[PDB]
Amino acid sequence: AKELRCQCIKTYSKPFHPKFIKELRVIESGPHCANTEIIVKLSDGRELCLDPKENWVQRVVEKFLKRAENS
Amino acid sequence: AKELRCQCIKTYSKPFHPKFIKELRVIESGPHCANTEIIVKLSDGRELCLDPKENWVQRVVEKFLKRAENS
Repeated sequence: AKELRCQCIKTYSKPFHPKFIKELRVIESGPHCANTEIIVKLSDGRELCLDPKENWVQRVVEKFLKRAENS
Repeated sequence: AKELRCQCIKTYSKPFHPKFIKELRVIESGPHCANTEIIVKLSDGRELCLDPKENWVQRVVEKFLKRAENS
């Protein structure tokens, strides 16, 4: 109608550990989103949506990279 | 038979600019891969596979994050 359709509207509100993260996803602002949404895939086979607006998200995510890079 | 099946075998060998990157993907070692494979999605609607083994990959990718975060 007049608004966009971001791939993820509601984000997560519970800090956790990359211990349950096997795949990370990131989608920059698009024709459906005027911002940034960091999507992720939990090993349990689930896909959640985090918000960079939270400091703990920048940490648990940075850790995933440090682990995926050290591997 | 005895080897694993990584999601991406052949990587890219041509440094480019995030200017053509709309979505980033990262999969840590799994039951199919004993390493790390940084997958990505070009705006043209294509999915390639980069290798962290290249320094330029760590740069064009770091830029994508700086842009997706600044947005």
